[PDB]
Amino acid sequence: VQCPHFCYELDYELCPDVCYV
Repeated sequence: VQCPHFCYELDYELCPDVCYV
């Protein structure tokens, strides 16, 4: 995924939705 690691440590969607969905 084109999304950095910290997004998945702080699992809540502070990063854009593309990371998770």
